[PDB]
Amino acid sequence: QILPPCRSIVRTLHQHKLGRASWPSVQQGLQQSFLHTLDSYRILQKAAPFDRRATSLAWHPTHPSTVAVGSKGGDIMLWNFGIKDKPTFIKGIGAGGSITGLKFNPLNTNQFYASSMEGTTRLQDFKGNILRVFASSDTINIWFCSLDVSASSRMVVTGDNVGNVILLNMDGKELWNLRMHKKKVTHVALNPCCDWFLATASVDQTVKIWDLRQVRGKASFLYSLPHRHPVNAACFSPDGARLLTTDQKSEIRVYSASQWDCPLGLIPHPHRHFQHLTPIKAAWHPRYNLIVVGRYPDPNFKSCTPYELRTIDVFDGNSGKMMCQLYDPESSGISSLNEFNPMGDTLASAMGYHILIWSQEEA
Amino acid sequence: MSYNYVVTAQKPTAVNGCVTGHFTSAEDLNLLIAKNTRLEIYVVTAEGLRPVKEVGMYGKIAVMELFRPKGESKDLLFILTAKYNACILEYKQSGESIDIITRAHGNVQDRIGRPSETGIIGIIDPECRMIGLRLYDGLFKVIPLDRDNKELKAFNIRLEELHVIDVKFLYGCQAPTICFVYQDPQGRHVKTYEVSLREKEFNKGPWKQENVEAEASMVIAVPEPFGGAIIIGQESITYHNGDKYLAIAPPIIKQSTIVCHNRVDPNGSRYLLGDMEGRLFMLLLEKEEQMDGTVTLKDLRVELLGETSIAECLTYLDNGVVFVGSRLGDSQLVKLNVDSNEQGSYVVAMETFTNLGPIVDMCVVDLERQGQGQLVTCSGAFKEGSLRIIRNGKLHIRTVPLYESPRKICYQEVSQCFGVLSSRIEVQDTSGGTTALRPSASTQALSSSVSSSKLFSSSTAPHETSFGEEVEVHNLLIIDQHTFEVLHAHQFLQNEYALSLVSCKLGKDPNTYFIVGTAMVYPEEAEPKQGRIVVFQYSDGKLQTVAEKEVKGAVYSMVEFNGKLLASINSTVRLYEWTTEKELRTECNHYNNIMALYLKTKGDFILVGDLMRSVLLLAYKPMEGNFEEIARDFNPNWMSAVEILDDDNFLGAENAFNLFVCQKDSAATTDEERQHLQEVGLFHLGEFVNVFCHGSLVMQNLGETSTPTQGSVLFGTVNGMIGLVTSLSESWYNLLLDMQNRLNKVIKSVGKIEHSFWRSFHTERKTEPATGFIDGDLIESFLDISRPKMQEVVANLQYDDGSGMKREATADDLIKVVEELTRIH
Repeated sequence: QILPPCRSIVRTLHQHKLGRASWPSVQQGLQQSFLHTLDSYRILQKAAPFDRRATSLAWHPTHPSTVAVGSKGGDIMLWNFGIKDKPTFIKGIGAGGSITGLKFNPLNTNQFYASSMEGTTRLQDFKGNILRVFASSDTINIWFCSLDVSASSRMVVTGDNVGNVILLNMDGKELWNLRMHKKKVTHVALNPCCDWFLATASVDQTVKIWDLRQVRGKASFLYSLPHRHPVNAACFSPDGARLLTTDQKSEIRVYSASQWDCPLGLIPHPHRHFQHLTPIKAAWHPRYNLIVVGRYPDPNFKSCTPYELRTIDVFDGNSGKMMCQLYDPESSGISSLNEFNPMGDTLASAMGYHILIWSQEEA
Repeated sequence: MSYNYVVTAQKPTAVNGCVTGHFTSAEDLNLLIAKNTRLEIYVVTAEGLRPVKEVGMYGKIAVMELFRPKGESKDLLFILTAKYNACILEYKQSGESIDIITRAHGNVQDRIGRPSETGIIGIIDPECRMIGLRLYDGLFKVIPLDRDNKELKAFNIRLEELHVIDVKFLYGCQAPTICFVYQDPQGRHVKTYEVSLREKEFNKGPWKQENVEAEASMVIAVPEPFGGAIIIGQESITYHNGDKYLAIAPPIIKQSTIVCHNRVDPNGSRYLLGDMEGRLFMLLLEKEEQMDGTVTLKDLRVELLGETSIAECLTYLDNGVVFVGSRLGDSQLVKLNVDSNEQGSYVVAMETFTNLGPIVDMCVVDLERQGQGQLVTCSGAFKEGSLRIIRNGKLHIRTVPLYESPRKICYQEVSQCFGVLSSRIEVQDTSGGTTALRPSASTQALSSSVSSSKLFSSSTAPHETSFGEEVEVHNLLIIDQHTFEVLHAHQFLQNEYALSLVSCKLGKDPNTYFIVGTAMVYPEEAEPKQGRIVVFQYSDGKLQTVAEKEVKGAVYSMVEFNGKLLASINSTVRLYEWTTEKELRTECNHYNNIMALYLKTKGDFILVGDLMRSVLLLAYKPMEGNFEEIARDFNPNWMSAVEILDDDNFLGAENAFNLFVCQKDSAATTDEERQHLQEVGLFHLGEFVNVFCHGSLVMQNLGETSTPTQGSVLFGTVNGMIGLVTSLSESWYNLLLDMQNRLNKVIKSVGKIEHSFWRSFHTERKTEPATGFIDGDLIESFLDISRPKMQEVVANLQYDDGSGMKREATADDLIKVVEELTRIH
């Protein structure tokens, strides 16, 4: 809540009206105002429970309040706010078809791509009707773990529990399925700014940057960053220059454009691994250099702050140090996930059997 | 369905950069001046400047430096744009035809990178071996200057130092060498690197790093015989060269930051330094001889020469004459005399060049004649601050010096005066409060008033103040519309900033009031928590406070709304009624904002511009007495200005110098879909719009109709450019875009920049081609190409003259069309 220097709010706004001050300096002081009001998100708005634990999350891009969410048994929900029309639901097998990756269809917002334990990378309607499968294991005990899609490139990609990665187009056209890592692929994501270099994360304590179009030669990769422990996720910026990374033990790493190999600053943090808990995935603000993560306290962690509680913290990217913290009794579980709107006005969080809404105060 | 037309009414007037050299011929001394998109070329004469050539570029000129590779008979020019278009240009004259030839061009943008805080820096080695660019933190881009590098191919070098303040190439080095100031947790430091082309990497520099002043801010590369580097800070100036170290801390420079420098003598023996108060100093380098024939720096001295306009840039020309390029005030030519005048100044102004920028507010008034609008702008900053009165017939401009910063303007016809909000800087006195640095409008009024409300500050806590704190003092000025005399000044409270201003009638009350919205500003607050709306009546030469309303925030914006007053206060929009007892009473509030900075209205509809929640459409409901949220633009945009084009079309401008237009989603089948505004128009303007306002300067031809465009919205910008936005029919839009594509095939772009790329909507989040906007400047450019080129432009073009069937277009048809379009401004 309490912060480093700032002042001169309308001065800065006016000095931008003068051309005196630079937009980054401007943008810096408005990051602060979000941090200020984010200390006034302290009242929680909404909850929405259902059956088996959550495993993924995704916003409607155009819409702030509409969100898609999935279960530990492959059960999707599509919840919007200010509607009161009892949101959509699709059920699944319930036991062994756990959804693990989920991103909207950029073309048809009432469609969506889904990655499950069944081994069926699919595109499906909120009314249940499957439009198309995209890939398959064609053999049990083999399924998909990671998934993402592009639209400027119109490119689909998914990971596996073995370490080989698959890349599709919006209409099939499979030219991929080489191997990239030796163990399960935790997370995967593409650049929004450029279109044709990939990153990928796996259990192998390594994250790998690829150039999907140039490389076809079985680890004829571009870069590869080692890590002390396995990694849950690694997410580019919206800016694309600042690649973020989360370990499994306790760390966050900040890999920028400039010489991907070496890092910038280490944000140690407890978000510890566990079997029945959903894996933790930090995330970016779409429009600031902020980072938001959920805390999983561990007595073994060398805590800088002496009070250790499960909560959501708010970091600055290019600095390294925290800026705000979100706590709420009657929410004393652990949020594995957290996902601001692309809007950036609102925040959703996913706890086991509980989804949470974190908007501002009603003055 | 929204088609718009954008045109320049006044080109940008602020000067962003200026350099001299021998560009037009080896024998000529040229002056080149950058005004955003414009490059002006002059020849320097004994009396002044002879204009030789003026070009527009499809880009904001960001870097401009002359250089001369071997085998060139005169200097070449490197330009880099804000969109990272790099080019090498050559001046070519033959007869009366002057052309700028593009020797090399290419885009040096990276796929990723965060733009640096101190912006793009570009430097060229004195021997023209290479260009160096500081585009992003942590990276140094090198463009080798090989004859074959017509595509300007480049490579990056890692920089360990992430926060570079300034950098230059050094003179007298057998290998290219940079010297730069950077910031880290340990403070500020100065360091050097050699640049290895073989390795495409830095090598160890010839001399070790030094710590510099905490606010060390500029690097000067000193030529031979001195060599080395000068580092300019806020309190000190130091010179470094190998084992040589010399620092001075002249108290004279501490009062105001030096922000620009220029070499006076080719050998580096003298430099000018200019500060934020317009003071001009000479910096003198004393030589010491050595037995081996080398020269070392013996001493440094600073001497106050006098005062200029606050300089963005300075260029010594010749014969004691200086060009002072200003972005905050008028540019100047001044003469430097060896001996001072009665007041102790060596500076005498020779010539002044109008600068309208920054244009912070404006209004249109028919001051003299019906239907003949004139623009009255709030222009300038600090001692250059002024009003500017602009009228056609190209334009006549009257300047009203205020000697302080104007912020807002309104016109009050019934009192035949303007109200203007202004602020001035004062500093602590010897024993009391604060004192002004010069006389100004707020201290020279015919009569003056002060506030006396004691409700402005609650639970005030005394805070220790360090010596020399400057303070902003805000005032409402009442200014005669004819004489522009300062009729009255009302001083606001301590720490109170006046942000918004309206002149209006309210309710059933026949009086007209000046209404001001303020904020109480404290340094430790992330956002203001306190403010007032104050209603004044102007009569008998003075302002009387009629009413006040306390709010817990900054009153960013106010607009008269159906005889009530709508105001924005931090994240709220509030509607006040004016009571019979002359008070403001809240009728209704809207809360779903981050920070409501900008308001405009039409009828019962309200367009709200947010800090970051770009545009919102509200409706006031007269049978419900409240607001209804109609729709929002769900695309994020950091707004700088907004305007209502009509009930269905909403104009926005954002911080990345783009315009967009929003419309209701016509293909919406649900309330939820109806709530999404669609950005149906997009345009990279390349200017920062401070104000939109309805009106026109061109004489209105009553019953003119069956014209190409409908409506007229003027806008003013930071650079002092004034533009116009108007609406188009579908057929006119289609005609002009076909014309655009054909024109784009014919017009030679300086630096071979594509118009579509330049005008393509571009932010750090997204880049998209322009839509729904015609570039009127480009349209007008049809009139300046040769006739065979005009005939080429209109070749195989189907055209409907007046009302009828389409036929082949002739040059005269499009000449007529374009001539009609040029007269709308």
